[PDB]
Amino acid sequence: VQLQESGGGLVQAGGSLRLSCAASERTFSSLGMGWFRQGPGKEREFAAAISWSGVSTYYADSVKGRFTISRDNDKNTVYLQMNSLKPDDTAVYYCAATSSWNDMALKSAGWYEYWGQGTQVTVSS
Amino acid sequence: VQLQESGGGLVQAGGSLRLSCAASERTFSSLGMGWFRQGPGKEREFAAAISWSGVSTYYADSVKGRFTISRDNDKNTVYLQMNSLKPDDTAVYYCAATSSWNDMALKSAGWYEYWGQGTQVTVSS
Amino acid sequence: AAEKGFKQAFWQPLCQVSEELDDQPKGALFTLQAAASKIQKMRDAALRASIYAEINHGTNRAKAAVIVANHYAMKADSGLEALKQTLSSQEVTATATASYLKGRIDEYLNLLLQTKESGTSGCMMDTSGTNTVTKAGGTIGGVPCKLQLSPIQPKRPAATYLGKAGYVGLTRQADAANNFHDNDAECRLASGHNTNGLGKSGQLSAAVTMAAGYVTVANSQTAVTVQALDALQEAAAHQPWIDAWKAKKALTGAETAEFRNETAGIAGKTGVTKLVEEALLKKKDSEASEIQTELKKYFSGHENEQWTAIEKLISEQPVAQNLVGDNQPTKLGELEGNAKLTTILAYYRMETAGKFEVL
Amino acid sequence: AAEKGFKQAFWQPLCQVSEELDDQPKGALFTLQAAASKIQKMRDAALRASIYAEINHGTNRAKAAVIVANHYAMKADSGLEALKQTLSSQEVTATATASYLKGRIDEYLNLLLQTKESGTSGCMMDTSGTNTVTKAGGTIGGVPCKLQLSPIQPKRPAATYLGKAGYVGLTRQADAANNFHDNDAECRLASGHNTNGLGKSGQLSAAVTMAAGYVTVANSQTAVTVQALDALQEAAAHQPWIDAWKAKKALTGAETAEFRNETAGIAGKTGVTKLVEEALLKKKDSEASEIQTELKKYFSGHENEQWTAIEKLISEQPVAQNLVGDNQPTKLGELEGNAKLTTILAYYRMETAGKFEVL
Ligand SMILES: *[C@@H]1O[C@H](CO)[C@@H](O[C@@H]2O[C@H](CO)[C@@H](O[C@@H]3O[C@H](CO)[C@@H](O)[C@H](O)[C@@H]3O)[C@H](O)[C@H]2NC(C)=O)[C@H](O)[C@H]1NC(C)=O
Ligand SMILES: *[C@@H]1O[C@H](CO)[C@@H](O[C@@H]2O[C@H](CO)[C@@H](O[C@@H]3O[C@H](CO)[C@@H](O)[C@H](O)[C@@H]3O)[C@H](O)[C@H]2NC(C)=O)[C@H](O)[C@H]1NC(C)=O
Repeated sequence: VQLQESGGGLVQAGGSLRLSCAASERTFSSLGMGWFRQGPGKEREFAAAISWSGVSTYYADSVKGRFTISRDNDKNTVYLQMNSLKPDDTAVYYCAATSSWNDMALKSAGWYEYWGQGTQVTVSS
Repeated sequence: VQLQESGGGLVQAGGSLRLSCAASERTFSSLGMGWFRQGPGKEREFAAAISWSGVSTYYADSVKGRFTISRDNDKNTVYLQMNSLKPDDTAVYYCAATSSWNDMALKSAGWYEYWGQGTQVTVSS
Repeated sequence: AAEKGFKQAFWQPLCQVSEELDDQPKGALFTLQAAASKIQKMRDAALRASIYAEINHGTNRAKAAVIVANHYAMKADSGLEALKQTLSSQEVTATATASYLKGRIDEYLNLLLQTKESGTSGCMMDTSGTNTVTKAGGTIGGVPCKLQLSPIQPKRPAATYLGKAGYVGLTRQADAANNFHDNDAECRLASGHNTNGLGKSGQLSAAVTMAAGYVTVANSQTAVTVQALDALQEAAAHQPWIDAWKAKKALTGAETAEFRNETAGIAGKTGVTKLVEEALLKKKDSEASEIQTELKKYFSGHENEQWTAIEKLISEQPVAQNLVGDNQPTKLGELEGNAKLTTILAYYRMETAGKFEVL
Repeated sequence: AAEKGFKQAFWQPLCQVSEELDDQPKGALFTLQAAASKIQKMRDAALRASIYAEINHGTNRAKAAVIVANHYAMKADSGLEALKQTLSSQEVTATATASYLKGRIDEYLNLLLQTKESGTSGCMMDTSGTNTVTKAGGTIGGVPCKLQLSPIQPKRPAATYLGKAGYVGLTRQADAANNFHDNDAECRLASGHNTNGLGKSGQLSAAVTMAAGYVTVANSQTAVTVQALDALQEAAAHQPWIDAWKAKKALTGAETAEFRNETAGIAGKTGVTKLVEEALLKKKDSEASEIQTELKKYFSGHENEQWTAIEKLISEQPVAQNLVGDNQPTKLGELEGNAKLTTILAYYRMETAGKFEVL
């Protein structure tokens, strides 16, 4: 199982980006998926997650109502639609996958076995 | 998991009997089910079996075309319809359940963990 | 009198120590086999629970069985680590120090036993100093005293003559000239002086110690002196006596916590809280309130009684006859032996694999 | 000459045996810890494979991992049984017999060392019989000879002076009067006669043996005789010498099959054929043709190379960080320790339980 994110880069404040994370195998459809972000100088933190079945989604309070996570098992891909970006959203964004089907696993990085390499998102004002 | 057979007894040659075996728990629907018979003085032998899913059925050659095995997961019950009985069918008939979902497990007693106590079928000429 | 052969009050307590040291290797074999045997019992229980969980996938009881299997596997792991890191050295060291001291004592006693001029005159005398003693059966003057390393079969050793305090029969002797030495028996090993002792043309140049420093034989015409060893302190010219006492006192046996079953509440049993926290609560810290609530779902309670109840369920579970032999027991509780239970678990883990493909 | 102190040719070979016997307890600790350590390595590998199978449920690779886990678990079980049933007794017995014989020898050597009249006259002489020898450092007359049970730390023992054939330096001595005995040194331990030896008013009533029967000291004015022990036979008045030789020759170490990895074909590895037969073929007997066909489905082959390939897959599998520590490695191959890996397996077995409910 390997995760590769894409769709990062530079964006102006108030703009939008869609991050993609494709897993290398159909195993994807048995994995809960999450997005974590590590700001410059800060520790890495939860952003969004979606249950293995796609039935439930979870969001950090700082991104609720701006970000949308979704999944497409047919393409082994999880997405993060990020609207209304602000400079404080600048960070390396990591895709991650957990073998747990317990939704409580989704909100903490420590329950995810699989990690992408992370992609830079930089929002300028 | 406990199995109790019923429906045995005496029958005249050429008559018919339906044996029933009810399992004590809904676990039944994850079990392959079989019927084994032990004639007087003889060793116990395979009669019929049905896969855990009900998709396949298997019969000893001596009973093919006379016996019919079927299952009803809603009642946790496996049935053996026995037509055209002959004195040589006289035996103690055992119900049995296997946790294996491999159909090759069904034809040999040694792969079945669970056993009923056995019911006497006696066919007189 | 000084420079005479030794009456039984002198050598009998050495015989008693030598006979008890002979059992230290027996207790070492006993403890090493018991440790391994208890580890095997812990592992059998883990394997039985694991098989129960593989067969009964889904149910609350299967999850209880997973917690039970983890507990016993940890006990088995920790006992093997204790055997490697603590018991092996303890038991080798007690075997070595006791057997070494026993050889030191036995060579000296065997020398006294043989150094005699007649039936009435020699280095090893009876209680009254009437006759020299002889070794027959495994006894000398009625005293068990084989002077040999007997065959090693497992047995707990006595602590009658060597115990927590020291060598209880090797007390201070205030009148060796009358209580240890005979009045007439000739014994050149009783003295370092040349007239009646080991010296040839003059006295030995120094006092001589024998039996790993227990007895001191002066080069003058004075009685021997002995170490008082009944109230020992970690320290000598009698070091092998200290070494064997310290090694034996340090033994714990296969009775420390790793080898003992836990019978208190479930949340406190080895491995339970941690497994519940991470596998069920998805938390890293918990108060026992949350743990007990989680245990109620799977054990219908949180005390040892609910634990025993799940163990009884595991023991009654049958396995497929073809996995054990043409007629052997098929209930888990009637099967024992690690490798046997291991192959059974593998069969059911393989079946679990197949069900996952289908599902 | 008869009845004189012993030159170094006599006692040096005893020093050499005593120093080598001192290492037998070291090798016992070495072998017991190595057995436990190798069992732990087998169990770590089984646990790693088991975790891989629990995480990757379904896949052909998971089924290969189940076969791999069964193999190593059986190795771990069989090594623990060998430690209980064979190695424990072997190593206790070698420790006991060697340490006992070493005490027998050491007490005798220490007696010779102390029994002297002057710097030039005594029982323990140098090579030329010029001076008596003294113990300093751990040497006597230049010869390593501590006369003590040194601290026990693991180490393989030499077999230079005690080996498969016997005590290679304890050969027949045809001229003890000139090669063992000095010409002038006085030593009452060299003879049982009263003029120059242990007898007081007459000769001892019998010959005396010393150092567990190695040397025979006659009660006449003749030179000592020694046992030839370089070509030993399972049998004595020198039994402790036979016992230590037999116990050491019987040692196998933690090197028998249970503790060694198997590198030939897959169908012949421990546990494989049986597991394939019952779990995959649902047969009790099989020809290797059917087994190999089944192995191809899961290993993509049937040789050791395909086995190593699956092991490498297992080693690379990551686990959840919260299961090991705030920053520790998370790939299975970088984790070691039975109990740690056990708790990880439990977490994933619990997750497997939960998936089965949902499915
Ligand atoms: C720690 O406690 C556990 C749980 O009681 C022990 O495991 C249990 O051991 C017994 C005895 O070995 C097994 O049951 C009895 O065994 C025999 C033969 O196997 C049988 O003939 C009887 O019918 C009987 O049931 C019992 O199944 C087993 N329990 C489980 C759940 O595995 C364990 O041995 C103890 N550990 C130590 C070191 O004592
Ligand atoms: C028998 O063979 C197996 C398979 O090779 C051995 O298991 C393997 O042991 C090694 C070394 O302990 C593990 O890998 C290496 O380990 C270290 C630390 O754990 C790490 O820093 C390296 O990255 C490295 O990969 C290896 O994972 C493990 N293999 C498996 C599949 O578990 C086993 O120890 C051998 N048994 C004995 C008694 O030697």
